[PDB]
Amino acid sequence: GQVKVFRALYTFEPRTPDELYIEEGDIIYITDMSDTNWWKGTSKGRTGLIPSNYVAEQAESIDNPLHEAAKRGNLSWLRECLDNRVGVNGLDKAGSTALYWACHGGHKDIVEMLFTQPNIELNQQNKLGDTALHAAAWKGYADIVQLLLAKGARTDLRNIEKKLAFDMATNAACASLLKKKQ
Repeated sequence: GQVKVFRALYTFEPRTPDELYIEEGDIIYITDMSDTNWWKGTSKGRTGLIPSNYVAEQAESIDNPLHEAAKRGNLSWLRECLDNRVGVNGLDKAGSTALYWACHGGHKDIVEMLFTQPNIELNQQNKLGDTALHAAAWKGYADIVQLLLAKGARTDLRNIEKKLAFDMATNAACASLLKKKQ
């Protein structure tokens, strides 16, 4: 089963010892949804049981928690998402990955962190045909471009306007990193 993420809107006090305690605003990671009434989840490092009904009514489904953490420069939450086995290669409504957003925003920590994850897809293209590397070049982040290249990002992929990551760069250091040696 795939992990689903929520935010607690209200507080839940456990009635048994196997039940999970959750405060308003806390983030909940649901790992097992097989039972009708009782879900298994993690919240603030602890693992317990939580009624599907509390989740449906007093909590809030977050569709792309990893993407969201990346966009906002939230290293901690991203780290928490990854520790709770949220998929690194999940695509948002625009076809972008968490890596795409972290590069798009120039967050070196978040980028380097996603790099330590198994199976991280560097070359995913979104609906507009952009890779993470297109975005880092466009936005002029030379260090992110370097890091993408070092990790082996593809430089041959073309977006919907037929433009390479190179054709996106206007910053001189990015342009230089992405042109072919002679």
